[PDB]
Amino acid sequence: GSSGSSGPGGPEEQWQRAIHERGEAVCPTCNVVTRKTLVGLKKHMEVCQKLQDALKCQHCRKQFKSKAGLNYHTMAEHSAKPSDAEASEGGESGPSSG
Ligand SMILES: [Zn+2]
Ligand SMILES: [Zn+2]
Repeated sequence: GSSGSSGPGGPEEQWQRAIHERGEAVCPTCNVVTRKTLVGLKKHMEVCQKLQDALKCQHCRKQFKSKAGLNYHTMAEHSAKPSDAEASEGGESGPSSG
C-alpha cells in the first residue's frame, strides 16, 4: 500500500508566523500597507512592483522614494538620450469629390 495526504497551509505562512511573532507583516518592499498586513498585502503588492520598477531609473538604476524627485533627477543627470528617434513621417493624400 502506498499513499500520501497533503495540506498546503497557504500563502499566509511566512506573513503570518511574523504576525504572532513580531506583530504584523508589512510589505517587505516599501513597508507600507494595511494594519493587519493580511488582506492589503497581496492586493497591494500587485502595483507595488509595478511602481517600484518605475521609480527605479534605468540609466543609473537608482531607487527613489519620491515620484517627483525622480523626474528632476532624470533630466538633471539623464537629460539627453544617447539615441534619437528617427524622423520618418510621410504619405499624405487629399480626398476631393461630391
Ligand atoms: Zn509594497
Ligand atoms: Zn537615473
